[PDB]
Amino acid sequence: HAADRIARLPGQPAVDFDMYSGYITVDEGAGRSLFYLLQEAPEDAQPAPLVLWLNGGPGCSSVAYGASEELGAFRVKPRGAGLVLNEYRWNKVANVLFLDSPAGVGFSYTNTSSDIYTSGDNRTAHDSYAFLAKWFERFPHYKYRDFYIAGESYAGHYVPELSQLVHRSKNPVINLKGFMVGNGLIDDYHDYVGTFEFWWNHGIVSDDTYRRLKEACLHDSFIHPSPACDAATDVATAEQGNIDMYSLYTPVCN
Amino acid sequence: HAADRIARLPGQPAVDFDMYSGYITVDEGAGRSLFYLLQEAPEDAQPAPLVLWLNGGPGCSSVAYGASEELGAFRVKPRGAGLVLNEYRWNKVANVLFLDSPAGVGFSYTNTSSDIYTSGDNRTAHDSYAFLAKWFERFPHYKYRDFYIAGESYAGHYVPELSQLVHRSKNPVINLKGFMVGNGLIDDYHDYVGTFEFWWNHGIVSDDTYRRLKEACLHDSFIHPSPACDAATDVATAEQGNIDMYSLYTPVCN
Amino acid sequence: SYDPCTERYSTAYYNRRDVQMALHANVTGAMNYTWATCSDTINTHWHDAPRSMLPIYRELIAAGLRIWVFSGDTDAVVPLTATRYSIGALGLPTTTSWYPWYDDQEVGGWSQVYKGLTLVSVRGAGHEVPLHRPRQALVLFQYFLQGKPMPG
Amino acid sequence: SYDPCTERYSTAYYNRRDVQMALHANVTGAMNYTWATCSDTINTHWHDAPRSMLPIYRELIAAGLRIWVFSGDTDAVVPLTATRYSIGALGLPTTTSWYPWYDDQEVGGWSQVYKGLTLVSVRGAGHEVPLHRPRQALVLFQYFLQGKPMPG
Ligand SMILES: *[C@@H]1O[C@H](CO)[C@@H](O[C@@H]2O[C@H](CO)[C@@H](O)[C@H](O)[C@H]2NC(C)=O)[C@H](O[C@@H]2O[C@H](C)[C@@H](O)[C@@H](O)[C@@H]2O)[C@H]1NC(C)=O
Ligand SMILES: *[C@@H]1O[C@H](CO)[C@@H](O[C@@H]2O[C@H](CO)[C@@H](O)[C@H](O)[C@H]2NC(C)=O)[C@H](O[C@@H]2O[C@H](C)[C@@H](O)[C@@H](O)[C@@H]2O)[C@H]1NC(C)=O
Ligand SMILES: *[C@@H]1O[C@H](CO)[C@@H](O[C@@H]2O[C@H](CO)[C@@H](O)[C@H](O)[C@@H]2NC(C)=O)[C@H](O)[C@H]1NC(C)=O
Ligand SMILES: *[C@@H]1O[C@H](CO)[C@@H](O[C@@H]2O[C@H](CO)[C@@H](O)[C@H](O)[C@@H]2NC(C)=O)[C@H](O)[C@H]1NC(C)=O
Ligand SMILES: *[C@@H]1O[C@H](CO)[C@@H](O)[C@H](O)[C@@H]1NC(C)=O
Ligand SMILES: *[C@@H]1O[C@H](CO)[C@@H](O)[C@H](O)[C@@H]1NC(C)=O
Ligand SMILES: NC(=[NH2+])NCCC[C@H](N)C(=O)O
Ligand SMILES: NC(=[NH2+])NCCC[C@H](N)C(=O)O
Repeated sequence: HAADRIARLPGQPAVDFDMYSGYITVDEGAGRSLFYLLQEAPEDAQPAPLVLWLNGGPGCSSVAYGASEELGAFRVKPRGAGLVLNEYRWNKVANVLFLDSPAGVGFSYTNTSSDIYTSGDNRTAHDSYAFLAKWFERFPHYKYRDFYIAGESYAGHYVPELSQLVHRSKNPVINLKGFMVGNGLIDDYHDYVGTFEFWWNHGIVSDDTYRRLKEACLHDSFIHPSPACDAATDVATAEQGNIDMYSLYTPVCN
Repeated sequence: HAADRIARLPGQPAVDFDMYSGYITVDEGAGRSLFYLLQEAPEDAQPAPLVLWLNGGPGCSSVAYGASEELGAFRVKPRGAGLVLNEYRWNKVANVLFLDSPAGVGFSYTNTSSDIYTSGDNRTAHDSYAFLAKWFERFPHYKYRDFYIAGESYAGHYVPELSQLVHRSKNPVINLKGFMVGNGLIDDYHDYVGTFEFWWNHGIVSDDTYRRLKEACLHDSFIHPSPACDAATDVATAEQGNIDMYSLYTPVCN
Repeated sequence: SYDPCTERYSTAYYNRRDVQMALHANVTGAMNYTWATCSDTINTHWHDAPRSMLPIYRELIAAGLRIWVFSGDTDAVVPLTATRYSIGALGLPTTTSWYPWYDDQEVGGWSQVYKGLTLVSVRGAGHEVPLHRPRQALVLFQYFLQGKPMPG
Repeated sequence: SYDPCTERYSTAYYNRRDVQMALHANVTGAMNYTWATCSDTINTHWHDAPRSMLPIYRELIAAGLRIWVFSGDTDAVVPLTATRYSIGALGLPTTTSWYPWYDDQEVGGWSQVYKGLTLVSVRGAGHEVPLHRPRQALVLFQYFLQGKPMPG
């Protein structure tokens, strides 16, 4: 693991905690390797828990979001010219492990081009589990540490699924204590409903569109909507205009 | 009217438009006099329309809000030590007339102490109308000017009511062209409904409270709720905590 | 900038003899109290007030009067949804469906033009629209005055 | 401050040989593309995905695992209401009704503690809570780690 250690990133300021990154092969056959990044807590906070953080998409990188513009330790300067320290970084209190997943995302990769057209929850979960198990073998001092899993959005799927594997598995080196999900998928049907309601309640769609959304999408899945649902959806989208759907009252980027 | 003219207010900066204020007796018997404040548009914009603006409460002053911390021409410095010019003042384009009403509000007053315990829509409307009619006699050059009425909140009542008088009245010196209401009462029942819904949709009340509100308040009036409705209401209020109910995402004053 | 304490300044400022004097107010000294932003008593002693304003709307609409209703979308006191339902009940026809209106590069809010009445929301504004979104408030004012629908 | 363009910097920064090198990434030069924030293809070629996660929740809850769900209340992509209804369907009992949680002088958001799961909203935060409300996000993190309910 000593080998995954980062001396210093270009443009990085001076800090008082270690960081590590590298790969871990989760399917020797297919040649699937997932990239990780771990930012620890300063020594005097040690031994702290371990937290695996996951972004969603599906298809989005945990390094790019989680670690680079959310709770990670640094923030990227403009024009990607350096870093700046995030005062609110979660690694002020925990050892945070960022995972690019699945394979094909971020820096994670596959030797079997097909993989990228064939992703799914299941495989994603089994790969993450594998990754862990090995990961602990590479970082044996983490064995038995309190451990938690967390992420956003599509990770609403990831977290619980993976949490379930870990749990069923019964590996003892892994002390899973719980998890946490933010703004995440949970139940297609309810989420569809709450989704439209909130939209209408935030002045974003006409009364008709709203009604249409309820009619088009209710039997669909969030991730594989019907054509009807999509149509309803194209309209709403037009009614919303140019705002940032992820943060209603903040500005769009130029 | 030349007499209602303001030379300069203490702490006021230099400006290029005239302002006037004074009283107008609307019930010679009772001794009811309403205070007004008019901020005109700069000359080169003249002759512009006239706009009567009304705040609500009921019981709130149009001078204090409308004119002093909203669309009027100046903003009060801290500790009430002066004024500063509002770049977005509506009098950049219209002659704006701020009215304190009813009698007992702001600077408006009554010689019949009872008046203040006996206010209501009706009387408020008749008094406003009276006020106008006289007001025009004092500012004869405004006769026939395009005229509009507007206000917020409880003025949802005021505007339309008054607009209706004016209209039925048929006074010709008054060219009423329309009105505009912002965040205003319109229909008790619907407003009650939309109100709760939006609350629940903004994370402000528990699921139970919401249900309770629907049950307590639906047959009530906005201005004279039942005890049941009030009770439901006391709870909600507690669930909301210390935020600014008028602007959810901005800070409370210290 | 924003300052949530403005009511406090106003209170201070309008209670100066200086100022009242310059306003031609409280002429005699005969206004037997302190100037307050709202009248408590009045507020607690309100009498008549219909439950609906719709009938009046109908009448004025029928009169050809120009009618515009607006809403600050972060207000929780007389929230946007209350208005939507209320206008909704007039049952007017739609001329221009809910669409985003722009000011500059940003979306100022939304608008729906019915036959006889225009509805406008102001993105991000609280109860007092000209306090929270001054620039947007002014655009609204100019359009209204012109009888022209908000721009896209 | 807030800068809505951060994705753009990240993209620039992680595509430098400098950096990849310092990360021990793209060792060979054998990652035949540019580094992107999200994989398009992956995103458009997704396969299996259940409609509900509730059953799993039930299982883990039953396992004694600590479960916390949260929401940025100005997110429109996976809005607070979707979550409310979803959690609502588990049908858990309430231990601590919807109440405001504070951080400093301000309300950070709301929270409801059920038997087996804690729900928290973050006032004013967008989809990416730690981006929009960093300080609040951290408090949440510490509490969660402690297994203690948000403070009043
Ligand atoms: C996926 O594709 C890469 C291109 O083949 C592989 O890299 C080669 O691996 C060979 C086998 O062990 C070997 O002859 C060379 O080390 C190597 N060439 C380069 C420059 O990459 C990957 O094979 C893996 O890559 C690592 C360098 C190391 O773990 C290898 O030993 C390993 O098998 C393939 N990646 C996988 C299978 O995860
Ligand atoms: C309401 O109360 C005030 C206290 O009585 C009145 O002021 C007095 O009015 C008398 C009558 O015309 C008069 O002898 C004095 O001018 C006056 N004294 C003072 C110092 O106020 C108000 O009477 C009105 O106040 C104005 C000064 C003027 O319009 C009077 O002529 C007027 O009647 C009463 N205000 C009303 C009736 O609106
Ligand atoms: C009307 O003028 C008054 C003068 O400055 C003042 O009424 C005042 O009220 C205060 C006490 O209740 C007192 O401090 C002050 O001297 C005074 N006049 C008296 C002694 O009768 C008000 O500010 C003003 N009323 C308003 C604003 O309506
Ligand atoms: C892996 O390393 C590469 C080296 O700097 C680079 O892959 C690159 O892609 C570019 C063209 O498609 C090219 O400008 C560059 O020279 C290059 N290597 C070549 C010629 O094969 C990537 O940035 C990097 N891949 C990632 C980020 O996964
Ligand atoms: C879940 O994932 C493992 C890993 O690839 C496989 O055995 C199957 O995908 C499994 N379940 C399925 C797909 O039925
Ligand atoms: C409306 O208002 C005028 C003015 O005081 C009065 O004639 C009555 O209040 C009227 N209508 C009523 C109350 O029935
Ligand atoms: N503003 C955006 N485009 N954000 C994309 C981030 C969503 C992503 N799936 C996540 O895990 O957060
Ligand atoms: N933040 C407040 N307390 N605002 C009170 C203003 C409400 C008032 N009725 C109006 O006409 O605007």
